[PDB]
Amino acid sequence: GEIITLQAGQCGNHVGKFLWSQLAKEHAIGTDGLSQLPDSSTERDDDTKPFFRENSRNKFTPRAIMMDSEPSVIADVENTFRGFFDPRNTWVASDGASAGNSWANGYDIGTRNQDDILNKIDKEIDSTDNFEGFQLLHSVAGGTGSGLGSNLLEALCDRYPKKILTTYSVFPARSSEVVVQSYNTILALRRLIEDSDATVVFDNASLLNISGKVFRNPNIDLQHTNQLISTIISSVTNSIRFPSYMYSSMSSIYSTLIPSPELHFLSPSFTPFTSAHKGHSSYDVMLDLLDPSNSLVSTAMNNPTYFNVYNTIIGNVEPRQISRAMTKLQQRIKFPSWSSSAMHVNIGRRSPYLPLQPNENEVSGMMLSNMSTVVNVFENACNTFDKVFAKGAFLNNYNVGDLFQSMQNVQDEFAESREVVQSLMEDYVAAEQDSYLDDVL
Amino acid sequence: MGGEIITLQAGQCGNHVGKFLWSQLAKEHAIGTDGLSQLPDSSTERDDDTKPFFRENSRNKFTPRAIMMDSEPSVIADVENTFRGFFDPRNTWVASDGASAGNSWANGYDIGTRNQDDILNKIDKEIDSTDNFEGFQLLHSVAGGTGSGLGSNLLEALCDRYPKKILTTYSVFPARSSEVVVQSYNTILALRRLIEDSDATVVFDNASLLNISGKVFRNPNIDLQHTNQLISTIISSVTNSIRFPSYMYSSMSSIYSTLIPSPELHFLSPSFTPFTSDYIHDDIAHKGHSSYDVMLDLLDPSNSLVSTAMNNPTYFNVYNTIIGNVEPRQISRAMTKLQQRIKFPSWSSSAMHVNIGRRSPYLPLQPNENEVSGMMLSNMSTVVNVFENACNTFDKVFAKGAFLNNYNVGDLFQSMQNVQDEFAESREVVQSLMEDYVAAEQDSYLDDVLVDD
Amino acid sequence: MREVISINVGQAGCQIGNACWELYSLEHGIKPDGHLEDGLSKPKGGEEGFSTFFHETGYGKFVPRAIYVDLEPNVIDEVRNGPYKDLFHPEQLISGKEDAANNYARGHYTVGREILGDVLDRIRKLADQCDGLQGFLFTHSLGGGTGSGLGSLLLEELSAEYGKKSKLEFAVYPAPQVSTSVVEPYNTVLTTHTTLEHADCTFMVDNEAIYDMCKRNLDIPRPSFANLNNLIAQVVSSVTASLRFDGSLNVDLNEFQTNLVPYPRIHFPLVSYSPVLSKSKAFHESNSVSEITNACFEPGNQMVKCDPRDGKYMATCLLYRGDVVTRDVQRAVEQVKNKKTVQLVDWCPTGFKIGICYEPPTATPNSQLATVDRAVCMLSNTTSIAEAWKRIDRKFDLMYAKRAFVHWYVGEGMEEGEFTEAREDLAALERDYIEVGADS
Ligand SMILES: Nc1nc2c(ncn2[C@@H]2O[C@H](COP(=O)(O)OP(=O)(O)OP(=O)(O)O)[C@@H](O)[C@H]2O)c(=O)[nH]1
Ligand SMILES: Nc1nc2c(ncn2[C@@H]2O[C@H](COP(=O)(O)OP(=O)(O)OP(=O)(O)O)[C@@H](O)[C@H]2O)c(=O)[nH]1
Repeated sequence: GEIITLQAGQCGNHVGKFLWSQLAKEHAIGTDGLSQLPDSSTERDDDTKPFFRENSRNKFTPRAIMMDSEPSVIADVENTFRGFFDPRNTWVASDGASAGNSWANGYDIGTRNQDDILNKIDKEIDSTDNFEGFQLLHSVAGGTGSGLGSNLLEALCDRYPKKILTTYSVFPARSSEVVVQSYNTILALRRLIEDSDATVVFDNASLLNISGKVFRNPNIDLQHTNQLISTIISSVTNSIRFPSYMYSSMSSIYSTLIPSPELHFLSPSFTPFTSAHKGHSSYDVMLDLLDPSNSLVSTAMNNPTYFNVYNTIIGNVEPRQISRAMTKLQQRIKFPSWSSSAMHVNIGRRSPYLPLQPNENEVSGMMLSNMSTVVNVFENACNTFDKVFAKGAFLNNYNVGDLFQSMQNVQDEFAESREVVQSLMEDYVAAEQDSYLDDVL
Repeated sequence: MGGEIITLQAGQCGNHVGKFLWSQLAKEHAIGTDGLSQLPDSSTERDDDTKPFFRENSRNKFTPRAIMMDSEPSVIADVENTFRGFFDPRNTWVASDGASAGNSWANGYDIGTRNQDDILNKIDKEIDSTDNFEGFQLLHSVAGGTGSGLGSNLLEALCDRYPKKILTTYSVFPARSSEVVVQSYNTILALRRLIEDSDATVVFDNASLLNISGKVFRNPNIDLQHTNQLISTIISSVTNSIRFPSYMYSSMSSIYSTLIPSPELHFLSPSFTPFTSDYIHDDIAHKGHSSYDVMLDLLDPSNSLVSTAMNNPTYFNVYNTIIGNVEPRQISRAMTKLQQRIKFPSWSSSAMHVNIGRRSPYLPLQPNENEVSGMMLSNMSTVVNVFENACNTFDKVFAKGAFLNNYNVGDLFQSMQNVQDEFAESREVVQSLMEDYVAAEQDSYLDDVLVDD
Repeated sequence: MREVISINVGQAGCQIGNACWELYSLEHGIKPDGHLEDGLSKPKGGEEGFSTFFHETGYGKFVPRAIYVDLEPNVIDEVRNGPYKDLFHPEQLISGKEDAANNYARGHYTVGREILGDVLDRIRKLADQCDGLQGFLFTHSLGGGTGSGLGSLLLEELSAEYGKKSKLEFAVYPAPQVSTSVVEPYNTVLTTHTTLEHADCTFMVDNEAIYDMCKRNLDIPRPSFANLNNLIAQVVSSVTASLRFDGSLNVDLNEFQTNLVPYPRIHFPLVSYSPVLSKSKAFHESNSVSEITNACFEPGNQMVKCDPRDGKYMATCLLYRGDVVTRDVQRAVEQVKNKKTVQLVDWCPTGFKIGICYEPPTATPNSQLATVDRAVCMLSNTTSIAEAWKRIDRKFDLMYAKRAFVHWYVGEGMEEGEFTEAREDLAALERDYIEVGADS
């Protein structure tokens, strides 16, 4: 039942800082880890156990281990959260600052210091008994981050085959470094096809655009996007951090959302929210959740083929608007004839120990969709990689260890990554057809 | 079955650790550095017992039952000046023989043999001042040559002078030696007598000492005095079972009964959590650990005071004493988890043993995060690894015989041939000891009594 | 047994001893006049010194127990002009009425032992005055043949007298290019003979390397003999600081002697000290002791015309003075193990006799080197001295074949067999060092 968070790269460190701050504000833990709730009443309806370890001091240490090749960002996160995280749960490889934005250097750093991370995760798991899986926070664009993520993914698949492993990965925006960044992505994406049990997708361009829309200043800071990701992660975990009757396990959410292990890449959406009036009813909330300008990923599709959709509405809601919006969405969203037109809604309770977010009494909603829009960004990334690879052989200059000893194996690994992502997108586009399940009908 | 124990300070390290241990005991029993109990003598009810280690001449004064033995009078005078009236001046032995003429074990053995009458007279006089006596606790300081020779001399005297007393020993080994040959030779010559006569021996490798002093202390530079403080706190924690007697272990013989499986295997491996009575002990309330975590740390190699060399190590007698407000359910959980996480020899179904101690009513109470501490002692064969490299040194230097012009003086043999033969015999003895330890790591060891009856 | 007796032989030896006593009094805050000044002042008493070298009188005066022996009356007048003669007792200084020869042919002859009898009864009386002795100290030079001869003869006599205490002989070695006296090769060979007679430990030092250091490191245009004597005072003070002051790693002199000699015969270890830099450069640099160790391993800080990088590594001792951190010395030995430049012998390899002195180093104001709070002294055994001895032996054999001065020698009272045996002893020592380097 307990879940461990993995913050890879500076992006991972930032989003972990933001998410742990958000959760400490929600569960009333604060930046000092001490219980902000009085000791007179012990009755609680939340569950800080899977995310926080409570000691004899009644201090909640975040169940997270930070892995990065850059010690400065981790030291800064520690400074802003002095007395919150455990110094023993910090891993910087003891190799100094980061160097090289290729997946080779990151994966080699992971392979070299794999023993320390294994000891750390074993100690963290042995602290309790009821463990369920890990949470990985990394950017596929970051070379060291993607290398560390792939290394830990391999370690956790060949070490814990019974623990479901989900990850959060943000694809970069339309920029210049993608010519190498995409490289790392597809390599990580390769492992994402092999060992990743679940994955939530993000596109940095759409994230920046939506932030500039919701934020007044168009000069969107990366910390603001990190705050957005912390909000979406706290929202998807609301059913876990605040279970009442129905949803008390991420396994159930991945059951109702992931139909098959080959399709475990979900696109999120969250609306409306601040980062002060209510003007979006639950019906409006859901029709906005359907709107492309509220999804955390670039849609770039006229009518995406939804396979399995599931949402959680936060706020006090009446089932009448729920049913009206469900009927309207069934009239709007198309499902394949071979799959089910399943739509599920979870009523997420609000935390009484959380400071009131701006726009009070404004009902909000999060939705996770499995459609052919994730494969559109995947095709964009794979096309960029194919162009920059078949057109220019420059990747044979930035490699480490086994990848630097010979570049032909690097070319073969990149070609195999291209082949496996091609097979994945082909399986996706075939699932869009009714003839996908023709072998039984 | 409880008797009094006398401390034996041999060498400079021996005297320093004795000073630190007696200061720690004065801190625990409120005796201070003046020898007069800081508590008024009107309160007769005392949960502890200073009698096994403190002789009481006046009601408020408790003289530590210990003898100070060294060849360098400077450290003895320093300890006596710092501890004004605490120690007994008549129990300070220097022999007025001057400074040691080198770090040779032969020099210390000779200075102990020549002045054997005086030290034996002092020991007999101290035995006369007591009635119920059980044994001694000898501090070797085998890193020094004169100290190791003196310790070997005292051992060779007390083995046959008092065969009915259990003689425990404490050997401190250095991490790195400037001249590994001389220190290796001294340690081998002392270990010969340890195997022959010593009943119990606790090793202290300075590598883990330096590592821990760098980890838990704030200062990067490591001073020898607060490093000896670690060993002194260790000795106080182990003697707590008699000074603050529990309800399971109340005698050193009973403690060694579960720790000595046979007179051959008499070398133990220590481990201790982050201490609390040391100098820099303020960074202990941020740990937020439980008794199960304390047991894990006791089983962790980072808390072992000797070179671990943990390559599937075989345990023979795992025991622990836990001081503080201990819970039985946490103890049961820790035992369950450790029995699933500790390698045991298949020929013996005996598992690890857990003991619980009591905290002193006058010691500074610590916060609820490190209020409870614990000490662990495990019989492991990896201790011979600490000697292995040492023997390696022997095995790579004994082919030539360097530094032979220094072990020829003092001892009974001035010739090179006799010293060479004695060194070869000591090497054979330590080789046979390592063979016994590696045979105990197998099930055929116990099967030897099954194949023949 | 803690006391140490020092001997000053020859002109250069007397000057070196003067500089050494000057630096000694300067470190303990004592004026060169006496009474006091001042103390016996925290901790100039116990731990000794100043009572090991500075015998304390009944009134508190600290007289340095030194014997200045030289057959040159000029040097005696010079050492009398200084205030240390007033500090010394008139019986401590031994005046030379007439110089034996130029400079060794008669110094080591019967004319030497005529005054050696007097100096030996004086040494016996002094030992009766001050009991206890840790080691015999000697200061002389190979350039002044009288100094070398008298020092070698007195060393042999005292080793035959006691033989239980160590012998530390400081000998100044001439540069292989300049020969102020053409008699010096013969003298050096015959002195190597006397060292083969008795040598507990001998320190080799070349004035050429020291003058080069003063020109380069001390930025001195023309290095003076006074600066060389001051540097020798500094190095010997750093050596004796282990016994003078308190330290976490205090090493006995006999311990040094036995550590330097693991083999059946080792007599000649080379020395090196650091830092030796300019005053302004000392103000410009604030390096740790690790860089000081790295610089001391270089041939520049050796103060001798020998390259330790060329010769093979043997058992060495690293002394440190001032503020020392264990992490610093651990990083230093790590970097040394990472160097892997010199070849290590099979017995020693991980051998570095570490000594620590809490007292900060102190330098004289006349010296261009600013006083430092940290100093590292490396004393190691090397086979480059064998090469220097081989060059000197080539020159001496050429002169012996030319037999020009052998006539004057046999007129002085020398024999062909004596020089033949001295040459054989020198060749034997060279071959011995060659073999113990080859055994690595
Ligand atoms: N939204 C968001 N993305 C970030 C942030 N920081 C890093 N990233 C992602 O990381 C990518 C850049 O790579 P880096 O973060 O430098 O990772 P790296 O290349 O391995 O370099 P190091 O992290 O220093 O090891 C960008 O494309 C971003 O998508 C952040 O603060 N917010
Ligand atoms: N860790 C530690 N080791 C010490 C201490 N004192 C001495 N030693 C050890 O002892 C060795 C030096 O020998 P000494 O203890 O001085 O014995 P000694 O040389 O005969 O000198 P004396 O005992 O005074 O006669 C060193 O290698 C140390 O390992 C100390 O205070 N702390």
